Amino acid sequence: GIDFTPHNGTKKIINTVAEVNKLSDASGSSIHSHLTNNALVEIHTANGRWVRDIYLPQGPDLEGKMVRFVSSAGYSSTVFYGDRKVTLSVGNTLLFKYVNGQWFRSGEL
Repeated sequence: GIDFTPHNGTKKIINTVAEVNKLSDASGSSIHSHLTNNALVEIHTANGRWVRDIYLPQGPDLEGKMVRFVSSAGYSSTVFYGDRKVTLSVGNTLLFKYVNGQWFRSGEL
């Protein structure tokens, strides 16, 4: 019964090469930084704008925060979230929310 609605309309879009390139950070540091001032980060991978591995951050200040992925990249990516991982393939959208110290993926159950 998770409510996948952002706290407000502050939304960061990551849709350029330089920003996508930061997403391979094991700590998810750039996503973490963008979530300090935004309720939601939405990442758009595309052809020419892709990385293989993407890590969601952990930490207290992520409470209620959300991350959306939209892939238009032919290459697949792996999104790591806590002890779990999921494949982000071309033409797919993924959505996550952090509740009481854990990421929940929409549609996981």
